Amino acid sequence: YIGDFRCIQLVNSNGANVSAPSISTLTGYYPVDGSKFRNLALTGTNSVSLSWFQPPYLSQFNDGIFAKVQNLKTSTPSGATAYFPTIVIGSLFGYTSYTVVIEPYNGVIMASVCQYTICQLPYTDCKPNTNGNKLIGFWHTDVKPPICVLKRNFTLNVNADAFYFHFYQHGGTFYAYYADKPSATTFLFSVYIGDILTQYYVLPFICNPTAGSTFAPRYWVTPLVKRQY
Amino acid sequence: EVTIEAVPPQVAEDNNVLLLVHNLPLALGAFAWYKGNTTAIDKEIARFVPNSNMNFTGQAYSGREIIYSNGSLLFQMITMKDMGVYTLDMTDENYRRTQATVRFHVHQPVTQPFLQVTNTTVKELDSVTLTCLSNDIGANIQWLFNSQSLQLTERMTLSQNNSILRIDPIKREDAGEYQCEISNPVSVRRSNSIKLDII
Ligand SMILES: *[C@@H]1O[C@H](CO)[C@@H](O[C@@H]2O[C@H](CO)[C@@H](O)[C@H](O)[C@H]2NC(C)=O)[C@H](O)[C@H]1NC(C)=O
Ligand SMILES: *[C@@H]1O[C@H](CO)[C@@H](O)[C@H](O)[C@H]1NC(C)=O
Ligand SMILES: *[C@@H]1O[C@H](CO)[C@@H](O)[C@H](O)[C@H]1NC(C)=O
Ligand SMILES: *[C@@H]1O[C@H](CO)[C@@H](O)[C@H](O)[C@H]1NC(C)=O
Repeated sequence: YIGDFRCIQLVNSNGANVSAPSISTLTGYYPVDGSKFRNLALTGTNSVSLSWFQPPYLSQFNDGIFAKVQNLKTSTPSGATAYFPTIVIGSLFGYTSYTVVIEPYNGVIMASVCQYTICQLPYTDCKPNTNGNKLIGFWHTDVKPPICVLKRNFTLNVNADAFYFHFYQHGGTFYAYYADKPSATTFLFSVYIGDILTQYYVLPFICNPTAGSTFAPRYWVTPLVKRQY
Repeated sequence: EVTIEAVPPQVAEDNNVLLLVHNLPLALGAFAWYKGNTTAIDKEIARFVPNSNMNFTGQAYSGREIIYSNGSLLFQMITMKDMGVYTLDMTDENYRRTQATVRFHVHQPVTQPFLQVTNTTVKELDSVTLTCLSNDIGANIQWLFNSQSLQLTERMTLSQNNSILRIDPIKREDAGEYQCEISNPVSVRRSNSIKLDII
């Protein structure tokens, strides 16, 4: 589940199998020639599924990833505030180590890097609502506010087909790029980290889409490769 | 402190069992029920979130189990597979006391055994063999003589784990009505009687 804390969560669990991720269509980072992306977005209405929270979904971080993620703004219900799945980069996911969190809310990309107590079954809702229960937790619980080294909001292009992220790390420094079109790239943020990130995860996005609606979260990611000359 | 009591401890197939909890902590974050001696999330049956008055299911949920706000869990149609230990886990803020467990046992009601005889009208100073025959492997086998427990004695032998009763010399004081009965922590049935007239 990598993630040690047992969160108290508003979601059912089942032991169903899950189809393998479905395939696409000096120092330099790129994706390979005829590379093939895999969709890691998972979705439920009601329950999460325990097999969601292990490999191949929990994936090796290596030399980074290039990702493109559908904007589900328009297929979410009325009050919804998260328009696409949150991703989580880190190592052991414990209070002993830094985890990058990139989570949209409304018009913003909430970026943060902290020592999070991440859940066993971390997830995200398109329209999260707790009937005033502070004990409840979705993807983390921290009774103490954790040491962060970056908590910064960035602006999201609310009306835009798909977003394009690049995440890598060199000399301990994580680098984040964003765009809303494939013709451009814009520096998001970068921060130095004491650990080195070895794993990543796209949290299951659960949502009650309204009417006869194809709720198709997609989070396609290919890896990056390193090369020094 | 929190104890837990199976009502009943011995349940017949296709009957209900209530894991009755005395006596929950009054302000809990959540509490859950698990299959067996464990709090492994894959053995979680159902779960309750007290502040949200909402219940949730887990991998071990079979569809015939109800969790109550008061800690208790209701099984509906027990199957031999349901029999075992069950673990109640209680989470406060944010410490969890694993440390209610309960064990219950399920059994099939026994069917009527059949009593078999060599001669029904056996002669004095000759052996009789009585055989209690049933379709109840794993039932207990008791012998009856005139409705009361049969007195063991010295010249009686019981073999095949109480299946066959043998009495070599039958003195006149062995005349009467013989039955076997198979028991089972949830059922008792008595065999057809057999009447030895030692002539
Ligand atoms: C906790 O709730 C359960 C379910 O309501 C109670 O179990 C019942 O006991 C009542 C008497 O209070 C009986 O009328 C019912 O027959 C029992 N439940 C059945 C048939 O499932 C339990 O006693 C409650 N009280 C506690 C734990 O103190
Ligand atoms: C990010 O967005 C949310 C929107 O409610 C806000 O509460 C929070 O303060 C923002 N973070 C920063 C660093 O401004
Ligand atoms: C579960 O196992 C532990 C092992 O030490 C024991 O203390 C406990 O009594 C067990 N539960 C039972 C037997 O119901
Ligand atoms: C949960 O609560 C509802 C509402 O009282 C009830 O109908 C349902 O049977 C309960 N489910 C479980 C699995 O306990």
